[PDB]
Amino acid sequence: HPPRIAIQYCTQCQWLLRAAWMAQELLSTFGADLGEVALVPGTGGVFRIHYNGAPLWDREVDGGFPEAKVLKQRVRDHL
Amino acid sequence: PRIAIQYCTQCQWLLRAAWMAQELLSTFGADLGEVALVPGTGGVFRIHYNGAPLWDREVDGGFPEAKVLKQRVRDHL
Amino acid sequence: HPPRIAIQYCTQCQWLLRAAWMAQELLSTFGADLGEVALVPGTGGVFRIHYNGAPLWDREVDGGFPEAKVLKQRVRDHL
Amino acid sequence: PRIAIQYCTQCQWLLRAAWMAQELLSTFGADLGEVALVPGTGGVFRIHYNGAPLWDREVDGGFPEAKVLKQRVRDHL
Repeated sequence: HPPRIAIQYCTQCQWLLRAAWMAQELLSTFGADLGEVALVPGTGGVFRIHYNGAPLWDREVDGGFPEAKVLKQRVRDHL
Repeated sequence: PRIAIQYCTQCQWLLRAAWMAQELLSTFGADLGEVALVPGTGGVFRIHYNGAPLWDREVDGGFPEAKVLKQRVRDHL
Repeated sequence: HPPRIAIQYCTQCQWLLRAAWMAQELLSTFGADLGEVALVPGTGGVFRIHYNGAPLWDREVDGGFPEAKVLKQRVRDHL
Repeated sequence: PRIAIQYCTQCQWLLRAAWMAQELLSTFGADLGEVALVPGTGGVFRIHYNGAPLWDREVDGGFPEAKVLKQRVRDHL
């Protein structure tokens, strides 16, 4: 089963742009190796990325937002 | 409510797929559960609303205008 | 001199997303054959695309917005 | 006010360049004259504000955070 990557972002914070950018960085790099990348509207200060439910990134844990380079490496780890 | 956009990967339709995804999320925001970008094969470009068909290059022909896409989604909320 | 493509869009209409999408479609297709693609904030109902100042597209003339396929062909005409 | 973002074409940095462009235009809107996406060569990623340097991978190191980019632009308005 190809992996489902989910990017949950705070809607009111206007983090849609950065979420959509990262989604494209992953899909342009991994292409069909990924089942999909979902952009999921979320609440206050939220910004999390999961790989089949497994934690990949969370602003609350890693702090701030992921650099494209790091995000790609972390997904590579799981893929 | 899950919106899914399946696009032909080799056709480099990711760009237009992610554009549409943002047009929907920026417009409907949290009224949408999510918008999934789903890599696909040759000439594919489909959009589903909870599994229901909203757009298909083969049926509707071509690609949707942001205005049309928004209206169809709005019609299903 | 590489060509300057300018995309002027109505700011309050929220047409930035479509302008930025088209800019990427052109730069991903023509790459360095283009000097640049500028996103230019504009006023009410405006959406125009120029190629070195020359008209390429204008909502007021062509009506509506350009399909990626058409925009690419029109730029190809000039390039 | 002209903001220019020059990026390495072959590095496929167009995506991050266009992302930043939108972050600036969606934030500052008409206060900006324009944001130009300028194809470049090997490892280049520079951002100028009317010719003045705002960012350079070689100087600042890496790529800017949306928050940092917005602050520097804000500082020059």
